[PDB]
Amino acid sequence: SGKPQYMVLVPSLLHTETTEKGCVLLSYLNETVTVSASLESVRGNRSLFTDLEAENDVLHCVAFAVPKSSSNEEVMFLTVQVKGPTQEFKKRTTVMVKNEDSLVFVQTDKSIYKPGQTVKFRVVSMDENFHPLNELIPLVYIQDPKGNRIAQWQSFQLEGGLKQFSFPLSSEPFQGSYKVVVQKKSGGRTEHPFTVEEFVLPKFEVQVTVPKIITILEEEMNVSVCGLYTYGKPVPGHVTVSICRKYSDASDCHGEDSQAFCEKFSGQLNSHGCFYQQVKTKVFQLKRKEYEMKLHTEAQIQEEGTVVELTGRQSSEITRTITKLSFVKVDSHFRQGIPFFGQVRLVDGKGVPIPNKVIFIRGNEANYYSNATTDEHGLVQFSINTTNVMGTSLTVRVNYKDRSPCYGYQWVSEEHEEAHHTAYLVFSPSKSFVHLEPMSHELPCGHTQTVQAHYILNGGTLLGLKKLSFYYLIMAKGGIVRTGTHGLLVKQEDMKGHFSISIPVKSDIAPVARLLIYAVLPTGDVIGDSAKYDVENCLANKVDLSFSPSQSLPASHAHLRVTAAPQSVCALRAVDQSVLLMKPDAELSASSVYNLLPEKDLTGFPGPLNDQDNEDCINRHNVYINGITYTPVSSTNEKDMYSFLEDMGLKAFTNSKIRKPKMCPQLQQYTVRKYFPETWIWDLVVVNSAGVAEVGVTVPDTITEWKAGAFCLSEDAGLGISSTASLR
Amino acid sequence: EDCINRHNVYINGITYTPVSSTNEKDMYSFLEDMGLKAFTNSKIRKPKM
Amino acid sequence: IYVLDYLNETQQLTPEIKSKAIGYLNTGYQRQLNYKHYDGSYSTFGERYGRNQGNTWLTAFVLKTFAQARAYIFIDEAHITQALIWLSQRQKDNGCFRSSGSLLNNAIKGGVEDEVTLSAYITIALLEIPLTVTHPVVRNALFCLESAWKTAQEGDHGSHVYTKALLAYAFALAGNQDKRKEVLKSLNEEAVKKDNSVHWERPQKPKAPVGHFYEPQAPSAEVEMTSYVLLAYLTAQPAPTSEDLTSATNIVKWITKQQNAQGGFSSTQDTVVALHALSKYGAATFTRTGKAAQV
Amino acid sequence: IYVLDYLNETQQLTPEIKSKAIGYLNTGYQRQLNYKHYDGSYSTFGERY
Ligand SMILES: *[C@@H]1O[C@H](CO)[C@@H](O[C@@H]2O[C@H](CO)[C@@H](O[C@@H]3O[C@H](CO[C@H]4O[C@H](CO)[C@@H](O)[C@H](O)[C@@H]4O)[C@@H](O)[C@H](O)[C@@H]3O)[C@H](O)[C@H]2NC(C)=O)[C@H](O)[C@H]1NC(C)=O
Ligand SMILES: *[C@@H]1O[C@H](CO)[C@@H](O[C@@H]2O[C@H](CO)[C@@H](O)[C@H](O)[C@H]2NC(C)=O)[C@H](O)[C@H]1NC(C)=O
Ligand SMILES: *[C@@H]1O[C@H](CO)[C@@H](O)[C@H](O)[C@H]1NC(C)=O
Ligand SMILES: *[C@@H]1O[C@H](CO)[C@@H](O)[C@H](O)[C@H]1NC(C)=O
Ligand SMILES: *[C@@H]1O[C@H](CO)[C@@H](O)[C@H](O)[C@H]1NC(C)=O
Ligand SMILES: *[C@@H]1O[C@H](CO)[C@@H](O)[C@H](O)[C@H]1NC(C)=O
Ligand SMILES: *[C@@H]1O[C@H](CO)[C@@H](O)[C@H](O)[C@H]1NC(C)=O
Repeated sequence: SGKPQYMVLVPSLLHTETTEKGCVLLSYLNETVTVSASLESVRGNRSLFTDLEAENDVLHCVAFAVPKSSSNEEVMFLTVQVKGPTQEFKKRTTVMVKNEDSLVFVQTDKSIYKPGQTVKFRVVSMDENFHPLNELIPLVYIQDPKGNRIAQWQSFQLEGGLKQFSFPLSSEPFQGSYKVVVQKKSGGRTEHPFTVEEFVLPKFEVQVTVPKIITILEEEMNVSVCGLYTYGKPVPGHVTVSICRKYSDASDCHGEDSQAFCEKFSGQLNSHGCFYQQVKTKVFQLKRKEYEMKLHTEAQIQEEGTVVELTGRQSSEITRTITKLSFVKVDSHFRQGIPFFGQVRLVDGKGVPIPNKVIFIRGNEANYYSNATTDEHGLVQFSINTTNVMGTSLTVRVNYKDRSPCYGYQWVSEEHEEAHHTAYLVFSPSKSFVHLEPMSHELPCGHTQTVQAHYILNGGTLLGLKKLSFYYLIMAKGGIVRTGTHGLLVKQEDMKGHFSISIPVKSDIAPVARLLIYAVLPTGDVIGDSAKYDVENCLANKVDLSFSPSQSLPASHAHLRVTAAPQSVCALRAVDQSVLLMKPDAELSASSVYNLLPEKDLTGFPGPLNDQDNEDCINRHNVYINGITYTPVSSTNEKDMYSFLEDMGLKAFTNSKIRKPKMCPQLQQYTVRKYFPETWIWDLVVVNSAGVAEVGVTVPDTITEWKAGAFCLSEDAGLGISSTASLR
Repeated sequence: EDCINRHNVYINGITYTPVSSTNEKDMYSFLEDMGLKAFTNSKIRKPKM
Repeated sequence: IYVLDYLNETQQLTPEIKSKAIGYLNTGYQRQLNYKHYDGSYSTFGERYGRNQGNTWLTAFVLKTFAQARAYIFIDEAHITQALIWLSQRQKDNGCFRSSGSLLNNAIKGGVEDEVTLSAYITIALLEIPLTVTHPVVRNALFCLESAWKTAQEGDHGSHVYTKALLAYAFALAGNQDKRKEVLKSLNEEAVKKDNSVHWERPQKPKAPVGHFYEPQAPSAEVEMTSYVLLAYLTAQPAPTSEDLTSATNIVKWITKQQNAQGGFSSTQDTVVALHALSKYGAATFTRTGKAAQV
Repeated sequence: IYVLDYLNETQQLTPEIKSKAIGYLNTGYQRQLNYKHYDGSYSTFGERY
């Protein structure tokens, strides 16, 4: 006999003129009751009333569509009403809004222009759902170097998901880069710089080796360089490579020496081949007292007398530690009703685990203190049995910490990197808790993980019911994507952990991946446990460049082919990678797209709204305890399920026991036909049902690499951001 | 040599709470207020963990 | 601000007393803005440490003061809406507004320490704020009101002054006519109107005596209760009647017979609520320009 | 106040930036009124002596 318990995964950010999702559920006896989620403004009134009806074990999680709102920012009630036959329940909240924006990027034709040229440029439009987006813009302009609007077009009907215009540049070179800015009707300005410069290219560049990380025990370092020219051609030449220590001992505020030791290194490189050089540290003074370390290089040539330079590793900084170890699979939560365990990766210095380094696993306030050593990967898989205090620190260290390896340090410090953690067990008074075992590693895509999670019934079932099921989740995107469930009948008093779940990672999933699973009791008790999963960006909509290779018959009939659908358009970009070779790129990637994403994670809560308050503390709470033991009623601070809600950013509404009954304190207180370069093609394109059947203007002997930007947009599916490829 | 140490504060249920002391004389005292002693298998001293 | 309301409704006012009063108004407002919360409460608080709290009854008072501020001067609606979300957060699982004690001195609060009474006062204040009689907040409030109402009616005793006064006030502003004629009957039976003598109280000895000498912590609410009920009494949207308004005039006579005129009183609660009474009664009893007549 | 003059003369202004600016205006004004003199000056003063 179970009281109807109901629980909802419903995000507390209501948007404007879009669609997102939230989930719901019920159980326990009787399901012939209606529920109703009435989203209403906290001030005024904006009617968005959701009535719902279903049965138990039915979490129908569907994407809602929100219309536009009135104001800029405000929170809004959501009274959910639960009508028992013996009782009546309701609960409201404050669902907060967020002024959203379409998302943008401008695609730069080049970064070098001469007097009289014309810049070509594209844009992006998109929302949280990465279906392509068509919108007006009241505000566009390129900018001068002095802060002056340039290239305006007002409230334009972008139909293709992104418009590209051009702007004619001056025959009066006012030298400097430029900028664009944009805002929509709401008027939020956003900007996209782009280098626009000019000078003759140094026709080659230097490519050099160096140690990556630097640390304490250091005597000699490496250098190696090879000659280069256009098309990847070899070169002989000469060098004079000043490489220096800095930050002389003085106050060096221009009254004194600021340049510390300089060390120049010269040599010669063969015609075809390379040349090596070796350098040291003591002559540079790897001194304990210094500021950062700059490591720059240079090369001169033969038969014309020209130099090319590289500035490398401007702060090869030695650590105030010596190792580079860390955790790999480290948790913050556990229970005394579970012996938890994990793994740690030892690495020293540069990024190298070497075996044969015995160490000490040190669990304080666990009464657990074991040793281990380094495998070939320096990995150790500790394990802790646990019937110990609420919160505890965790550390595993090679060097003994009686006295702080370097003997006290009442002065400057230097130690082994000590991988330290503090985890707090989970509050579970029944101890029938929900446990999961995340696989925290290099996460793959196109897979389905066998995460073994464990289900504990301490106290078991007394009157209750037999049939039991749980609802695990397959979610990403900073929202709610996909879900599942597991069903397992209950014995009286068995609490086995032997359970695994399938969690596919195939498609429409972002780098963000957190889930939950939970379990409800009819005694007025429910239990849930979430975990985050460091998913990398595996593309959702397929985009994969493929090109007419280095190919003779350089006629225009050279059919590059990127994959795209029968239902899409695509933003195509032939471009020579010349200045973008001269300096490296600038996140010209969907990485930029993903970090562009506002509130990519549905986590957090603004300052003003805090939480809904409840009444749980006891009025007269003194010891009142006798029998085999005598003990006060003091406290404990630990995580709640309420805290899992505030973690996830979703809210929920139940008549059950979640918010722990924390007591309340007293007030007693503390002729050749050459063709134009660097753009064979510039045009949005409609993919046929077989990708892009291409005939793009091609030419031989352009001894150049040719990035191919192609970024497609499907209505039936969504966006598309391909990796470009060089053409030759 | 008796001990009832539980590492945690270690009270389950509605409240989590540590151990603590009492202030009251025991049957083991009721020889001390006699002043005499004895040796026993019964359980007379308080369970001081 | 409430005497500014008074004088602006009396038709007696000058631009110079106006000027100085605006100065003091802005001064009090900015001083209060110094005392604003991270979350939107108001209290005597050591904030900028996340483990601190606000206040309930105090925050009812600041909300009504901001109401009058909007009624005269500039004031941010984001702040009042912040206060009201904090109100919503401060309610129970299913009950109504508890009493989160973090105050310096409890002398100022004229109440029976009951969450339901706190809820009643804040919710009728919010009834002055523009929203419906069926808002979820006023709705749960009304639930608490009805519970208190039954406990008071069929109970022989209900604190005999305070809870019943605020309840008559609340259900009066809800839209209840004849039930408030009923509480009128109950209270006029619990009256000391005399044919040839003016006075208004019972023998004044409390049931739960604290101190027993001078009645510490108890303002006694002598004119305060009668003023509350009279405030409820005057109100009728289209037009109040003749019986209610003439009885209102004569009890205004009796209460001004029971009030003084030195300027200010021994407290602030009975003061501000008597000021409410005088202001709106003067606005109601007469016009502002009709000044020529031979009766 | 001088940027309020600026925006009120630019024709660029909004009622919300206006609202907040009025708040800060009144705040600075009342804070200055705290710092008024017996005689009508203004300074960093230890007056009432
Ligand atoms: C910490 O990590 C270490 C890495 O393996 C572990 O070191 C082990 O320490 C034990 C200590 O006994 C070594 O055992 C050996 O036993 C033989 C036989 O001696 C016997 O008599 C002596 C003296 O009474 C007694 O101490 C021994 O237990 C034996 O009963 C001796 O000849 C050796 O000198 C040494 O004592 C292990 O060989 C050693 N393993 C190594 C060196 O790899 C250690 O187990 C870890 N911590 C723990 C759990 O102890
Ligand atoms: C409460 O909500 C109603 C309904 O939205 C508001 O009444 C108007 O309703 C129309 C649609 O029929 C909306 O387009 C208007 O924006 C609403 N305002 C107008 C013009 O009256 C009502 O105003 C709201 N009351 C508030 C804000 O408290
Ligand atoms: C509630 O559950 C009981 C059985 O315990 C059932 O008899 C009753 O019909 C249920 N309520 C409704 C509206 O069905
Ligand atoms: C190290 O230095 C030598 C000579 O400078 C060179 O041959 C070698 O390639 C450099 N790098 C490594 C990893 O040995
Ligand atoms: C962990 O070790 C303890 C003894 O310290 C033992 O009682 C417990 O069963 C162990 N846990 C498991 C299940 O291995
Ligand atoms: C003063 O009274 C007049 C009516 O005589 C009213 O219109 C005005 O709003 C009042 N002044 C206020 C409330 O600032
Ligand atoms: C703002 O400008 C208008 C003219 O456009 C002027 O009349 C008004 O006085 C200005 N606002 C001020 C000074 O408060």
